[PDB]
Amino acid sequence: ANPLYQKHIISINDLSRDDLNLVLATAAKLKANPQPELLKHKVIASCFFEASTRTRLSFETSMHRLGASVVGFSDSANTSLTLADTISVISTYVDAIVMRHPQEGAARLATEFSGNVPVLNAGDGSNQHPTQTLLDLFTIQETQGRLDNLHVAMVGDLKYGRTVHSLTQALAKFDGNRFYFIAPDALAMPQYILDMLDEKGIAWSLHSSIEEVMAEVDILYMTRFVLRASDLHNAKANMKVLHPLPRVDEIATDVDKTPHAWYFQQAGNGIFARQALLALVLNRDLVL
Amino acid sequence: ANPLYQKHIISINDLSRDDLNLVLATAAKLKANPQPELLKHKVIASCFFEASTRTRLSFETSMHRLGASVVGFSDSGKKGETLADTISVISTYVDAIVMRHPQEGAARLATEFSGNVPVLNAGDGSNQHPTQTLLDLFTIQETQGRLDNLHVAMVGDLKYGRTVHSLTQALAKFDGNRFYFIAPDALAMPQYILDMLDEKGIAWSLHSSIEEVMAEVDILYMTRFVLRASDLHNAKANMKVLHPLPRVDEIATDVDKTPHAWYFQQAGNGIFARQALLALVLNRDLVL
Amino acid sequence: ANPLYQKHIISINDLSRDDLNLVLATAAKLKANPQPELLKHKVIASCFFEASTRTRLSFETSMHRLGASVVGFSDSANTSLETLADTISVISTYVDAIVMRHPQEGAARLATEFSGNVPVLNAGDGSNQHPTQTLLDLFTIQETQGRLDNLHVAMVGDLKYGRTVHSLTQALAKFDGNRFYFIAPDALAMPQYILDMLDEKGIAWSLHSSIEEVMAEVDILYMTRVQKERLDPSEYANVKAQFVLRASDLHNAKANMKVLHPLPRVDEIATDVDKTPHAWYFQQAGNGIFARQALLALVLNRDL
Ligand SMILES: [Ca+2]
Ligand SMILES: [Ca+2]
Repeated sequence: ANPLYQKHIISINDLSRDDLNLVLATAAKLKANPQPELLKHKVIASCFFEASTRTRLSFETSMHRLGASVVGFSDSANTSLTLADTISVISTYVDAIVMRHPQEGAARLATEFSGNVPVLNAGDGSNQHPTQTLLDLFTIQETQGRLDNLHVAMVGDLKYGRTVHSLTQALAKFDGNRFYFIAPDALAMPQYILDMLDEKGIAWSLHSSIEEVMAEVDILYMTRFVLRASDLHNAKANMKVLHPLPRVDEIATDVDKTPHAWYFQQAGNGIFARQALLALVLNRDLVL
Repeated sequence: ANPLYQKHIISINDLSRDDLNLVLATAAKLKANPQPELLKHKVIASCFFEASTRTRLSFETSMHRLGASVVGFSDSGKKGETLADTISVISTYVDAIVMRHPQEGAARLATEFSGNVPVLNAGDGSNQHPTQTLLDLFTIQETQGRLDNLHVAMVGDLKYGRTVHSLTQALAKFDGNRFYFIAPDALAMPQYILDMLDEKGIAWSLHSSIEEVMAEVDILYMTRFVLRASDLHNAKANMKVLHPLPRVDEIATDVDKTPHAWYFQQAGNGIFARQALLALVLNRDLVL
Repeated sequence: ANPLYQKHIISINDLSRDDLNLVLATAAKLKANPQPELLKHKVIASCFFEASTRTRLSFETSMHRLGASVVGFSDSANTSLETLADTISVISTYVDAIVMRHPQEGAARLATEFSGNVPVLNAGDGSNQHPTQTLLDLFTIQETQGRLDNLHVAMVGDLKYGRTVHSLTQALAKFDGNRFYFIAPDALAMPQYILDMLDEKGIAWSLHSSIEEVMAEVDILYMTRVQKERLDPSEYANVKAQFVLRASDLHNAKANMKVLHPLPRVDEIATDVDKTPHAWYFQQAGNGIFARQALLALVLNRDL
């Protein structure tokens, strides 16, 4: 019944504003009221071809919080592993496949072999990572009370930073958002993103420092240009500092103590996002 | 209690028809009518000393489909001395041990130290592999409606291929079967096998191509002679192509599309053959 | 009372006699009547940053025995792991409890600083603390000896690097009038600090050259493996077990005597002992399930 029922979740680009809204709403609903037996008789494959601990643990916890069983591998390194044949087989054992693969396009390729077994992409090479964007959006909505009319600053390697690409694209599905791109000249936000914004009549601008935008942003999204506690003197009371993680020198730990730090809470939201995705995909009926 | 109750399952040869048939009927029961809570209070150890991804995923899923909890390792029992001790310890924890060990003899040894805890061999070296044979037989039974009076063709490396040996051996336990061996001269089916067929009056014959017998075959069991869709033009409506997997080049993808292609379905049957053993070993009587 | 509710379990030093008792009593309870759903609906993280198969399987079985769900890693090499601090900061937002084993000493402690309201249970911290081992050892002694006071306990083997005996000894000393016998290589002797601790408490101890010399007097024979991987190069000679227990040594053993070994064992315990009534190292390992269950239950369940 639900629009996401039995669908593959490969790219954030396949999710419409409505779809995003749907997942986000579900997520909050589940966060409000758990459904420990929602996926009681399901077995889900957690196929981590390339290890990604946080994501895997997040995803598996979500499974368990819905009542599902889990089988899988956390890395291929030590396994006995065509990807195609691998998928055709696993597809005969499980109700859904969550897969993270080292090669971009893998997830998409898997959908051609899973039969009608949904494939949820948990990281495709660098490329696409739908649940990361979802939990990012969820966090913004939650903290911000909305996904429209926000001032959003993205700091770091914007050239290669794909979570930033995906999140920009997703936020751009909403209305009245204003972007600030803070990157070194050599690692700038790609034209293609800029063009897309222009296509939607979305305002964006470039900056050489966070200082420049601090006072105006609601969301400060960091990527590996360094953020220290003192940098927030003039932050907005509602401003939140996000980071898909992990971090490094990029965000000083003295930031962790500030009310702006929200990267761990952000991470904690992957549970609700993942749970929402799983529930909609595997369940016909809605999350009353 | 069923005849397999609390029994070790090391080699299919330990099994008798009353057993295979039991296992087979049970696997069919579960296939139709799942018992999600059959092994609810059991904890099973999944001990893959050497990675066997498909088998382990298959087995754990089986465990879950029955409601058992799972503990274990995917890859690693190098020495008989420490191995015995490992088994000794583990067996104070779980209800059953599912093990795959690369050193032939290892599974039998474990039984010496497991106390009252049943040991199920998931792959002993590159030799004993009871569950593989059971899943093959079940697949044949399931698709052919019987195990007797069948025309079976075995193709590939019939020399160093233990699965074929066992399958042939098992199949020989039934009546009216006729075999076709298609192997390169250097990889021919072993004389001893031939002799046992002889002992029972079972008719067999060697062929240079699949094409020559295609019209007679009920079961086409492939190992590794490239099988292609074109080869099947004259196949019997009921004919199924089987392959224990993995496959490399021996079966062309175009076959995959054909109705005869059953290696994926065969792999899926692994879930039911394995559930059936787990169930028979750990549950007194699963009323059918 | 459950003074253990939501408490971090980092060290045995942190646990009082009442605490120990509470833990052992619960274990006995659980053993008698398991509570297969006591922890249904909890998700526990099994983080073996340092692989430890037997200990890991024990802990996890315990979890399942209570109906909890488990997530985790068997070793850090098969992971993508970023600070431990950030790691715990993240995981603690998903799970109800974190069971951790780590190569560095004080790692578990540090985890407590970042876990928020999530209890951290130490399954091995460098060459430091290993609380549940000590718990299962105590439970084993108490079950077979019917008590934890006024016992004659021998500890044999690598006493220099044997943290489990250092720990077991501290715990035992929390009980009344235990008597210890230390049988170790000249070079892998029990540390001064433990000795000074015993003196302090007026607890008697003595050094021995053999197991035979104490066989007749002991209730518990606690065997250890040489900590090969911790041995200094001026200690390389001490690699081979200096003391081997063989079945023939049991001839004058007290009837109630039990041979324990935290495992795994190298040469120190010959196989012929395994079939004697004195061999109790496998039973001991089995009791790891009850003790681990007990600790989880207390930490995660308000009421006993
Ligand atoms: Ca709006
Ligand atoms: Ca705290």
